[PDB]
Amino acid sequence: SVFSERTEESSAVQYFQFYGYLSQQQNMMQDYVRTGTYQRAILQNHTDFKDKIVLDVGCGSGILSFFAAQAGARKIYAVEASTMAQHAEVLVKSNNLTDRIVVIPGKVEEVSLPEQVDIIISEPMGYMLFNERMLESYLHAKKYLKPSGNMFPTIGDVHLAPFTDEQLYMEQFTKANFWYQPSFHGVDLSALRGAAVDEYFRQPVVDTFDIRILMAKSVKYTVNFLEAKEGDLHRIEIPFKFHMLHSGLVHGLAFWFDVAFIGSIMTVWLSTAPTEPLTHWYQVRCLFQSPLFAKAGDTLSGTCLLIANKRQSYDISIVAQVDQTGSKSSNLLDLKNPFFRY
Amino acid sequence: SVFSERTEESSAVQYFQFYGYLSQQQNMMQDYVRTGTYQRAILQNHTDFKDKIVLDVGCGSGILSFFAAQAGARKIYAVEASTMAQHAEVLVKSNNLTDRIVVIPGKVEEVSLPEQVDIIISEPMGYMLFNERMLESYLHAKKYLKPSGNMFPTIGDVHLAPFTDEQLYMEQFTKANFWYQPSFHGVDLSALRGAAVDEYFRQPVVDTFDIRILMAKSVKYTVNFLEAKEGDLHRIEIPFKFHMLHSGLVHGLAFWFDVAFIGSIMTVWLSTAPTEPLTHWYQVRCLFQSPLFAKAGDTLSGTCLLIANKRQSYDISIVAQVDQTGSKSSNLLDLKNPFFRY
Ligand SMILES: Nc1ncnc2c1ncn2[C@@H]1O[C@H](CN(CCCNc2ccccn2)CC[C@H](N)C(=O)O)[C@@H](O)[C@H]1O
Ligand SMILES: Nc1ncnc2c1ncn2[C@@H]1O[C@H](CN(CCCNc2ccccn2)CC[C@H](N)C(=O)O)[C@@H](O)[C@H]1O
Repeated sequence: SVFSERTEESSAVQYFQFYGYLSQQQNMMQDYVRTGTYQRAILQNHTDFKDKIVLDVGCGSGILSFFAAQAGARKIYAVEASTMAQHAEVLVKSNNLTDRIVVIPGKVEEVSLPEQVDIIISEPMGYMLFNERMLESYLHAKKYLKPSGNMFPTIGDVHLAPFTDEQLYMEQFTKANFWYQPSFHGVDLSALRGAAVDEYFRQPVVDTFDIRILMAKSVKYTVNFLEAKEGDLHRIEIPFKFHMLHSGLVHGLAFWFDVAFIGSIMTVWLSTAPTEPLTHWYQVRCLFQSPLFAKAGDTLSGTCLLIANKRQSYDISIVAQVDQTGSKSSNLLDLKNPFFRY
Repeated sequence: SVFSERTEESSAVQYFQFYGYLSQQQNMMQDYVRTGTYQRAILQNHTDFKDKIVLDVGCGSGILSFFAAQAGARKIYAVEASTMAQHAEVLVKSNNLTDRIVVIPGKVEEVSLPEQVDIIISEPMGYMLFNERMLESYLHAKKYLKPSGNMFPTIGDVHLAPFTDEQLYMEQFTKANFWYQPSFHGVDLSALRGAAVDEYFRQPVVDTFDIRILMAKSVKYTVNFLEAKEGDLHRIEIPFKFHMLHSGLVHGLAFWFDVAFIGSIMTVWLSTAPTEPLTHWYQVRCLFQSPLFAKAGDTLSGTCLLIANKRQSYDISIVAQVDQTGSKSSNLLDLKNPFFRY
């Protein structure tokens, strides 16, 4: 299938094993912004579910299918590839909804559905939106979507902005400088310093931060899920031109995302911005190995390039430049191995 | 080879991926009990290394080979299966030891050595000693050992003791009681509470504790690495009869280990006991499903049976009983998926 065609088997095993655990499900359900926002988007747009056929892609514990049933769906097919599917079936029986919610075990790329659906619901967003590469499964599920069917979420906005954070930079730099040691128990480690710094600087930093560290207004990059094809997510190129509002050192770029549920009654937004209550997606910063100095009024321009890999993640290229001085920075980051600083 | 026949390939991929990172190596090197004890055991037994042939099994960064070089080894073969081997080679060159230390990439079960060795060194201990199943690679490397050759470490002692920890025991039900809710956003979750409880009790708990919670002297189970076969580790049966030193409720068993480097000059001990400074092995606790009351002077008897699996770990089966009252408890735990509580 398309899933095994883009996924190393060891990565898939670890991934689905991880999501089979009830403790993980408990952790995600306790993100109240996330669960309450999903419920609000589905229930306040009840007309998009009343007597309709719905597909829930990666239903996990099944919570979104319960929301869809509460809003009046006639039938919901809930597709889930991990052993969580078994737990989801247990809940469907204990809540007396077997006439409404049909759990289908398997990958959405591999299963067979009996009919086309009026609406697709899912929670396919990983860190930085794109990590885990579940957006591609979500878009693949459009083969089951009737013409003029809807998607929940409907669109995704990624935000990027340059930041300054000397304490974060020094934390990572001093960790790497352990390898500057010429006599660690009598041994010279310093030939590996460059390797160690590379290793540490490829790790995107998952945590939250004050918005005072941002040095420019965010640039926005939009994926419309009603219109994107899976192959659009293999290579994601985000050009950027920042107009610097503060002078100082740019230590890297900060990423967050909002998704929008564009319903017939209202549009509901779920935001992981640092100006909004905290979610289990936090925010993500990519550090430059060498920061760039900039003056207020300067322009920081460049490209953020995401290349999908077979470990369900992305290789990140950030190339950036201060136009007024020609100072340049090039960075390669490994989204699969984040540093959870929370 | 022997390694691929006892190991699912998906597990081996994750294992070697994990040890490929410089940050893990750094974390291990910063454990001063571990590094300083290995150095001291090798250097203080210099006549066991002077002009000798040494094999280093799972050399990682190379640090123990450098210790063997400090002590005067004529030739050191350093075998390493992860990408860490490439960093090890860089260190061998930058420390001017290319004529004495030969890095061999690959699994010790698969590579070829050019000659027999006088002494084997390694750090094959995982949590509870046996986790990761690296001791079997250690023992397998005795195919390369000369008659009357030595092993460093030479012996391993696993210790078991019963403990009381009412807060730890209760934490499991408090976590699982998140599911005991009839209307989580409209959904009755209660039918999964039992499953959640079962899930939390299969997890051994990796952390430290005050020694006041131990209710008896430890029972010791010894593996003599000079005389053990690989097959001795496939099924590890540890009988116990504890003589209770304190009265109270027994919540489970606590595990730690010591190893001994028995050299010609002296024996050096590396201990992970809770009475000793803390190491990155911490300690391990396995809960009983039901606590057992015991009075001081009673005997708590039973068996801890460790069964090797293909995930490089062990299924742990614990049966215990208070002899004077007939009260019985068991548990079954999966050592590959511990809960890091520290
Ligand atoms: N090809 C596929 N076919 C079928 N099923 C798939 C496929 N791929 C993945 N799955 C499942 O989709 C579930 C993913 N979860 C979302 C995880 C969100 N990730 C985050 C969140 C915050 C921070 C970081 N990461 C769904 C949530 C669900 N609505 C619920 O409420 O539980 C997991 O069960 C996965 O196994
Ligand atoms: N069949 C095999 N063939 C070849 N190589 C193998 C095989 N199997 C494993 N390896 C390597 O052995 C290394 C293991 N490390 C020890 C790490 C375990 N320590 C802990 C501590 C706490 C909790 C868990 N674990 C050696 C450290 C070395 N002395 C140094 O100085 O770094 C890793 O590089 C492994 O890839």
